[PDB]
Amino acid sequence: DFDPVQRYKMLIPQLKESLQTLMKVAAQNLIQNTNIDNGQKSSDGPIQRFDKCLEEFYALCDQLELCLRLAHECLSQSCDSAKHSPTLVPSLPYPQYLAVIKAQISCAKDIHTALLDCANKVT
Amino acid sequence: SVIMRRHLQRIIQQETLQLINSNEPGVIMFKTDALKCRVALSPKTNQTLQLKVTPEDELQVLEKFFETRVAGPPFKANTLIAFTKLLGAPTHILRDCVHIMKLELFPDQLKWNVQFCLTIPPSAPPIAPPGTPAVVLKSKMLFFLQLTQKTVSIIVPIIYDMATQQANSSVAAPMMVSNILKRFAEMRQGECTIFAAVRDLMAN
Amino acid sequence: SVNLEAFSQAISAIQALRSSVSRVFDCLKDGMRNKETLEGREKAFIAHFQDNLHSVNRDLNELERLSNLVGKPSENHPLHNSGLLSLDPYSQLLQAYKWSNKLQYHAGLASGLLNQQSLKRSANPQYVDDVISRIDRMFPEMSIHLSRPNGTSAMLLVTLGKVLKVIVVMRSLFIDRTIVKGYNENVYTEDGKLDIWSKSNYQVFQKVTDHATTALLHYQLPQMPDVVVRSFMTWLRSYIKLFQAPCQRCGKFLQDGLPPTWRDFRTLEA
Amino acid sequence: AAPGAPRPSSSTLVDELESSFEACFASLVSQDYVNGTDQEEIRTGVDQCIQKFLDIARQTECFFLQKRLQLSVQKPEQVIKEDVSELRNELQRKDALVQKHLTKLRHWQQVLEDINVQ
Amino acid sequence: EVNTASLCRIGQETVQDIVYRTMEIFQLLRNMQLPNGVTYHTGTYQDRLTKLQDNLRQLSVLFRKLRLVYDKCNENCGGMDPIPVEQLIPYERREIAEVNKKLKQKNQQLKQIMDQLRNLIWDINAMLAMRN
Repeated sequence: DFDPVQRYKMLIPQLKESLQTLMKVAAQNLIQNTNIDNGQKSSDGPIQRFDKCLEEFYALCDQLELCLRLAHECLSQSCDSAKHSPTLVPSLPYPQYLAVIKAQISCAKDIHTALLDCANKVT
Repeated sequence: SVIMRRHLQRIIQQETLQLINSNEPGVIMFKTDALKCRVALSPKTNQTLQLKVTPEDELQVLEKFFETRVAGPPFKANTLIAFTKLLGAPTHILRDCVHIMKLELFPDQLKWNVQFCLTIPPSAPPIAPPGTPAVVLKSKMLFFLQLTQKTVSIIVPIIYDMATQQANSSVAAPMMVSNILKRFAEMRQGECTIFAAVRDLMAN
Repeated sequence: SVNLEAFSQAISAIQALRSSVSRVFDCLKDGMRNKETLEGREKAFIAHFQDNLHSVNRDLNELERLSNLVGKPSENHPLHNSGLLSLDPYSQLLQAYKWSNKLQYHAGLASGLLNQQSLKRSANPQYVDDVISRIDRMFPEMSIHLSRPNGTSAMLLVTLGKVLKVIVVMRSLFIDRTIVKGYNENVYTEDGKLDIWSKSNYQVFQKVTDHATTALLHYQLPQMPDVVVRSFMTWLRSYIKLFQAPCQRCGKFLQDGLPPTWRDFRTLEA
Repeated sequence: AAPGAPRPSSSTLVDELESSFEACFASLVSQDYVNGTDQEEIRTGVDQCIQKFLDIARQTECFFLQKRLQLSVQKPEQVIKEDVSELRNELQRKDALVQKHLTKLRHWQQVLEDINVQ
Repeated sequence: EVNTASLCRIGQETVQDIVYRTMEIFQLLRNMQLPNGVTYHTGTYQDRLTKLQDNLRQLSVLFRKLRLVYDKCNENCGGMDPIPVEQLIPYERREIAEVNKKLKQKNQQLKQIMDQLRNLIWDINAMLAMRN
């Protein structure tokens, strides 16, 4: 029952903090190998392999993108429906709505057939 | 199919009891007998004929076709709950069996295609925005009677009070009155096949 | 409901953020290719760092916008599509919608770009005027009227926020022979004896009259008189303010205006 | 032969027109899924198809003018006959319009003969 | 018998009209409103598709005539087989002249008639000051 936009809003801080933790563990691994290769036995602290954090970041990014795309598709559909269909949600009955929809579908198919015949005659 | 199986195991674990883990989850164990755990074509569906000991036989093929039609595209998970609810002991399962058999074969309104086993109609009585209307667990279980269509045209539901479908008004009252007067000799399986056949034939 | 643009912007922003962080991480796999002079790769590193800051700032700015969506999504319009498969063959509806929108956009762009025609030449009713007047009169803040006391020719006037009405007496279809006045200085209701012309003003709106005459000799399309008078009235409406004066200061002369290209500027300079 | 100067091809100026025309419209009429998200994408293609179309049109027209000029400087009798026919048609149209205007004025002045009965 | 000049003129006119028809049909199908109109039941789209098919037939026969005249031009290659392209850069007709003189005389007569018609046709400009 969660709305998309509010979920995105509440999830932005998650992506922020995950990127922060990602950079942190990256710096940890960097200083670890930098003290290992040329320094001495000082960095003895097993941190995260930096794989899980990156994968989680990518997954959260992908989920946010999915939610945004879904919201955009829904609003675009609502907009085009409102713009190319009157308000009839029972001053017209539902069968009239279905009939109008079918008639428009048939008109679009007829237009498509006419254009195909024009292309055929062109060739 | 996989999401429908997920919803099926969810709803079978939710309220009733299920079976222990095996090769295929079999929770279709009805009163008499049931054994359906073979899926030849996995992409299509994971379902088969449980068992045949008595009609309600052709009942096995009827249930197979009913499951095949109820799987289809993932249009609604409520269809699964509806099919699961089809377990009425007092000859209620026989009515749905006969209805599916009539629909699965498409024989010769008025000897034409008249069958509507769907749900969630747009012209339903406005009470609340439906979230998953499958069936009404009451004395008069609601169900779409048939999809009437000419060659206006609209479908009409019916709730036969089996305790028998006693239902603008010009399109509903005469047909229901005729169907009631037709099968007026319901004197023990009343609303099992008499009312079903009446609504099938004498409704046109 | 134009939030679709901001949402597409946010889509592009998050895609660019993902692409940028991926490229940043990929570039860190190797050091300077062949520096041979210094470690100036720190410059590109700081550039990528600032790009990350840019991405974060854009994400924040887009979080600030796009407040919320309205309740009851889809506004109960596709309930038929939301209906059971019994009545839905439903996707065909959305397909036809998208097809119609795409065809409309395509036709519009084609017509627009086809403005540069290649026709080397063009060779081998007192009912359209009233219709055109009624169509134009539906527009707001610009009231029109007509009496036509001369005869078959058309005589009409227009009003604006001020009393600087304009007297336009033209033929059936195309606008010509116009004149301008200001603040009841014409009084062309019953001037002298009737709706007189008098072809005059107090030596101030003469420039506006000349500009309107020039415009009449400029928007003279070969056909489609409705589009002609629409362009005419849009050109007229551009003087509702007469306050700004670009390409100069608003003190150069008596006034400043000549927008034949839908944009006004200081007159006597083109 | 991409950087080469000679153009090894033929059979043009006829099929090219219909090809260019149907090119950016077959994109429209197609029994295929259309993704419900696009902007500033097909515009480039349609500008290209109309550009090449008007270009080859200009080419054909210039070829026509060249052939016409060479014909005139070769066979001026044809151009003379064409001009004579055009002048005859113009004179016929002028005479027809004059007769129409005369008849209209006659009919007009005739009905308003005794408008003032007096 | 040949009319090659008129043929080329007709071809140019035909291709120009084809471009014009393309522009016109684009302008026509530009405002392709929703077929299932709220108010209009079946009025607009019928005549719309009618004019569509009409323009389609028109452009089809235009392409046909274009191909025909192009074949006729490219086939009747009579006169100046070499056809020097570098011969276009510089450094009886008695009946024609008679017809021209006759047309000029008719034009002058028509111009005199029109001149008389000017004065006979103003007729209101002088006396609109007191006309009603």
